[PDB]
Amino acid sequence: SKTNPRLSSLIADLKSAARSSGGAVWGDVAERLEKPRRTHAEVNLGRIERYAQEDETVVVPGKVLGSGVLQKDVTVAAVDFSGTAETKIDQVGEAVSLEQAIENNPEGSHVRVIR
Amino acid sequence: SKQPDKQRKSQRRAPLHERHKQVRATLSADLREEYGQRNVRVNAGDTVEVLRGDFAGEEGEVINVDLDKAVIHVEDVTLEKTDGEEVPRPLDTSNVRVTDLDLEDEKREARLESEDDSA
Amino acid sequence: MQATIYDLDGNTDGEVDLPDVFETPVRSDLIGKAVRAAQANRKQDYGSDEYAGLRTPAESFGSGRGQAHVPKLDGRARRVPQAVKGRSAHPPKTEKDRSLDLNDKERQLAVRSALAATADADLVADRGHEFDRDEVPVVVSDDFEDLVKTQEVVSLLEALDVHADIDRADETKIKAGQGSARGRKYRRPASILFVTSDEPSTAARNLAGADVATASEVNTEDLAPGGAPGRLTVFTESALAEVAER
Amino acid sequence: TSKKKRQRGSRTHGGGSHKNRRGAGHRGGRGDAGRDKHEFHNHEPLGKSGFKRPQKVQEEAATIDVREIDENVTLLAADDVAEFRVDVRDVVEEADDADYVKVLGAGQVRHELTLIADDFSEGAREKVEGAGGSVELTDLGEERQ
RNA sequence: GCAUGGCAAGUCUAACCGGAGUAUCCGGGGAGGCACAGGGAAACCGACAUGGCCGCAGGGCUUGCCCGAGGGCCGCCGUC
RNA sequence: UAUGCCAGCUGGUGGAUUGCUCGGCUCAGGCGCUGAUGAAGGACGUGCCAAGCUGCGAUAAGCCAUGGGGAGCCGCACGGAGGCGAAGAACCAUGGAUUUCCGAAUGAGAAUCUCUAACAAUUGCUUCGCGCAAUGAGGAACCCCGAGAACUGAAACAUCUCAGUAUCGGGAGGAACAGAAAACGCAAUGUGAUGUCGUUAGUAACCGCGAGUGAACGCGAUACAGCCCAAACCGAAGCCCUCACGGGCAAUGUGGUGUCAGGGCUACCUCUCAUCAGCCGACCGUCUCGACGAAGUCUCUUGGAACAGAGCGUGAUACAGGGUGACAACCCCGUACUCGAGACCAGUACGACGUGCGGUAGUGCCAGAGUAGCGGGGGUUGGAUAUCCCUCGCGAAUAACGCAGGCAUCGACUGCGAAGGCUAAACACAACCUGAGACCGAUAGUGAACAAGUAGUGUGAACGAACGCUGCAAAGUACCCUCAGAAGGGAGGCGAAAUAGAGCAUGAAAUCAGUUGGCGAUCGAGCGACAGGGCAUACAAGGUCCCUCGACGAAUGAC
Ligand SMILES: [Cl-]
Ligand SMILES: [Cl-]
Ligand SMILES: [Cl-]
Ligand SMILES: [Mg+2]
Ligand SMILES: [Mg+2]
Ligand SMILES: [Mg+2]
Ligand SMILES: [Mg+2]
Ligand SMILES: [Mg+2]
Ligand SMILES: [Mg+2]
Ligand SMILES: [Mg+2]
Ligand SMILES: [Mg+2]
Ligand SMILES: [Mg+2]
Ligand SMILES: [Mg+2]
Ligand SMILES: [Mg+2]
Ligand code: NA
Ligand code: NA
Ligand code: NA
Ligand code: NA
Ligand code: NA
Ligand code: NA
Ligand code: NA
Ligand code: NA
Ligand code: NA
Ligand code: NA
Ligand code: NA
Ligand code: NA
Ligand code: NA
Ligand code: NA
Ligand code: NA
Ligand code: NA
Ligand code: NA
Ligand code: NA
Ligand SMILES: [Sr+2]
Ligand SMILES: [Sr+2]
Ligand SMILES: [Sr+2]
Ligand SMILES: [Sr+2]
Ligand SMILES: [Sr+2]
Ligand SMILES: [Sr+2]
Ligand SMILES: [Sr+2]
Ligand SMILES: [Sr+2]
Ligand SMILES: [Sr+2]
Ligand SMILES: [Sr+2]
Ligand SMILES: [Sr+2]
Ligand SMILES: [Sr+2]
Ligand SMILES: [Sr+2]
Ligand SMILES: [Sr+2]
Ligand SMILES: [Sr+2]
Ligand SMILES: [Sr+2]
Ligand SMILES: [Sr+2]
Ligand SMILES: [Sr+2]
Ligand SMILES: [Sr+2]
Repeated sequence: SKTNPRLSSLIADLKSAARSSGGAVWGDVAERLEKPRRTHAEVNLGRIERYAQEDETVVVPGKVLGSGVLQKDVTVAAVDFSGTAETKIDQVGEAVSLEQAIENNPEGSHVRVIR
Repeated sequence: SKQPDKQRKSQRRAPLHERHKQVRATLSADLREEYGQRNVRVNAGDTVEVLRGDFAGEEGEVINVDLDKAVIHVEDVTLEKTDGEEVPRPLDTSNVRVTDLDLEDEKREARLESEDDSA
Repeated sequence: MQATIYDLDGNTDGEVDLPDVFETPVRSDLIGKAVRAAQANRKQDYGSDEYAGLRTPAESFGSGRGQAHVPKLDGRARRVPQAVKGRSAHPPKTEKDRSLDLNDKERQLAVRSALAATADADLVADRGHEFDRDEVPVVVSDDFEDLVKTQEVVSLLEALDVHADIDRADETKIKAGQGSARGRKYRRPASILFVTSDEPSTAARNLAGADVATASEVNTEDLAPGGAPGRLTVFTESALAEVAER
Repeated sequence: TSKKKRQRGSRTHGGGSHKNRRGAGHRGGRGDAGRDKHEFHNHEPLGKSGFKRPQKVQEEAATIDVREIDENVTLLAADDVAEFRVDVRDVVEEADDADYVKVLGAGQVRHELTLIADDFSEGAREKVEGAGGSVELTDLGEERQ
């Protein structure tokens, strides 16, 4: 019983993509977002920096926060980013919405889930 | 106030001098132009035309004005009792229109013709 | 985007950039939350007399007279909730907090979101407003503030193919229920919202269902009456600009 | 629909036998009654322990870990840049209502730093120097002897 | 506790102040609270932005083999 | 088929339900003292007819003046009679007149009356005479000073808790109380009267260290304001009453000076805008009250009535609310705009009069005693060694001194001058006024929409109900018949409706009369559920059902 209309559409789009393309991540991410908010991911930059690798889109089934330092040049796809998170990321890489990610990579390939 | 109870209250309990406004009636087109007012306090001298009830269409002289009940008696506007006697059927002034005034009172006429105030 | 400006004759007279806020994603849940809060916050505290039903030394006779142990006085039952003339068990209480809190950020987000719903002709139409226009909201020259007569605003609205909404709101409803006994006999549709800059339009305010506001303090309710986003609005050249930094 | 809203007709409203929900007997006494007898379980144990020093003879240090400082070096552009130089006192929030500022050594230091503070931990120093940096003790900081 | 929603290494204002469409509402107010370090009665001291091994989901590949967030088992670090 | 069962029909009984609201409930803003010049309260009177309520007071629902108001009026209360009003009544506002008796109740006494000039009683002044004055009692709560429980919690109970609560005694005001540091003690190169609000904080502290109790400094705010004596040094330079004359007070000190930016004194510099006293005296704002105030009462149809439907038209700085024979911006009152008056803010702010701020040097001249402090015994508090107070006993210094900074003593350091006093504003309450409502809607909401603290109960303290609705208009039923009949009945008249005819909108159930269907005087009791037959059935809102035969034909399955 999610209340945010945009969250609902995102979740529906994620499913559409997983059922129609060579991707299982999107379906997976859809399932985690359907779970209660308290289980949603809250990841700071330090964690992305530690497990991300270039040319592998980092996918966060939640929201990205701005503690720590990101140096790698990666593309991070998340439900949302804090103002600072989005700022630090864009400086050395790129911040993208799961909505954009699903459109550029419906098959959801070369992607790494981080929480 | 905006509360219905208080509105009806202030009306039913208004002191006598404040009840004149409860017996006012609209003026004919001519009179409105003549005295620059839209209506007036019906007097026992005026002539009036009934515009609404079962007596709509009848005109007559106002024979009485009761401030206690805020109603008026108009000549010929009556009901026939059981014994055959004829009695007046009281009318609310808002259902009436003044077509002729009784200006025998200097004060009333002055008030009517004055501009700052109305009668 | 770009918004077309109109002069008091209803003729195009240039245009300006529709401020960014009008592109805020529409959030009906946040808007609904904001309205729900404003509506709750003006409600008055009430409750029954705390001693109602307790003004009596009534006592129970206990066992012995073949009667239920009910407090009685002068052979009449009293005080207890099951007794006629007895106290109310769990009545309305004055001490109850009837207000709703709302983080400033969450409320401000709703205002911007309600603002953005004003620029979507489809939403505005779905909300219910009647108009024969394509561009929305309606932006007019600041001379609008100098208008005085209500009918002058009528002409401008007719010339703007927007007067139909006022006709929609030109019908009151006499509500079902006892609200009438408390002064709430009527209610009527919400028509056009006029947002000016210096002071609310006295010339437009009496229009059926119309509301007037100022860019500095226009809130979620006038932008989305009842919490339903997409009100047919008419901004003022400068009002449009001031609203940009809300 | 809520749980409360579904109780009409149930008689006992989830209380079990209608003889249960009466007075405090149903709670074994009011408040923390029995915390040493029938309901001793999971209660802190009885007794006194320790002492307290008077509040106006107590010091409250304002601390900060090198990690915090170091991760925001560039961001702290509004502060010295040498061969960076930073007065921790001008960094730590709550630095006013504190008796002194102390730098702790939690985390890493990926820059050469010259830190000015009222006090440092053994580890904070070993780290700041180890990365080709230095540590400067304030005048107040000169209260170590 | 839980569900939903905002913001996030921060978050929220309280009284109260100005405005106004005047109990709503718009702006202001961060006092102070909780979180951002712990341990110790106290004096006082003051920590893993990752070192190892398993491995779910997911990803990759030449289809068993790599990468493996979260999680699991350890090391190691602060303090008594 | 009698007595009778079940369901319905017509008519009752009853007053549920629906709709309605002259009353409640709660919130908000404003405002806020009365009384010996006899209050508040009560009694008894007072009307053409007058029992209750309201008003009033032997001038008795009222008298007078000024302003408003206006052609009507003679309260609730819609009768009869009579009267008043253009000599401007009614009505409203302001001011005045009258204002019985009891009542603080005050000449004495008394269940509202009586007996023979009255501040009774206690005080101050005093012309020592009640000559001039004060006190007394009331008020919804709020406020200040005293007295002070228990049920209860601790699952018993004693300290503790409930709680300085309930209740009692005394007392002031519109608000009270507090208040210009012998403070604080984020210890400082720091803050700077006092309430209050938010926080500090369920922190420190207390406690059969149990249950529980529980601050402060500070900070952010609100509002802001600071002064006067005692003494030193002067020593009648003074005060009160009276028009005056004159009297009284006052050396046991009136008055000047002065008040920790210490002061006085002696010697100087300079200067006053501090303070204090008095004079004048608002704007604005807020609350209430009032004046003014736009635009349809057009056509047709329905209706008893148009405020309905359809058609045409209009105002709006006014589309809040109410009224009017039904859904009304435009019929009436109002509403927006504009304007006026009173009250509060406030005798405040500003302004002006007078006074005169301050600084140097010298001077042990002055600066509040059963006090500060200690001990015994109690209460109280978070106050723990370190709260505040009462009581018994003891008891200091003199600024070169003294108190404080959370155990005691001594030194240092920092703060500050007790034992005299006054003080605006910001805050509490809700009687009174006005406004408001996701509150109740007549077994509700007040006990009280009505005769309501009424009727009624009790020796008394005290206790205490129930009762709302004709109709558009009374048109509130003429005449006739019947009857012992102003009864009731019949017939009749009115109205859209009397199945609206008086507790008179609607009119449920229980239940009663009459009656329709089904059953019924040879038969058995949780009153039914499910199947199946009889009998009964206006329409509408359900339209299916039966028999031959044929098609399909699961498990099962023959003669
Ligand atoms: Cl993280
Ligand atoms: Cl401690
Ligand atoms: Cl301080
Ligand atoms: Mg005129
Ligand atoms: Mg009751
Ligand atoms: Mg209803
Ligand atoms: Mg006497
Ligand atoms: Mg006990
Ligand atoms: Mg006690
Ligand atoms: Mg015990
Ligand atoms: Mg206590
Ligand atoms: Mg303190
Ligand atoms: Mg009642
Ligand atoms: Mg009836
Ligand atoms: Na009572
Ligand atoms: Na409340
Ligand atoms: Na029970
Ligand atoms: Na501070
Ligand atoms: Na803060
Ligand atoms: Na008052
Ligand atoms: Na009478
Ligand atoms: Na009198
Ligand atoms: Na006297
Ligand atoms: Na005397
Ligand atoms: Na017990
Ligand atoms: Na016991
Ligand atoms: Na105890
Ligand atoms: Na009318
Ligand atoms: Na003592
Ligand atoms: Na001190
Ligand atoms: Na009743
Ligand atoms: Na049958
Ligand atoms: Sr009358
Ligand atoms: Sr009357
Ligand atoms: Sr017994
Ligand atoms: Sr339960
Ligand atoms: Sr009980
Ligand atoms: Sr328990
Ligand atoms: Sr035990
Ligand atoms: Sr702070
Ligand atoms: Sr905030
Ligand atoms: Sr791990
Ligand atoms: Sr001050
Ligand atoms: Sr002194
Ligand atoms: Sr000490
Ligand atoms: Sr009743
Ligand atoms: Sr009541
Ligand atoms: Sr008795
Ligand atoms: Sr008849
Ligand atoms: Sr048997
Ligand atoms: Sr077969």
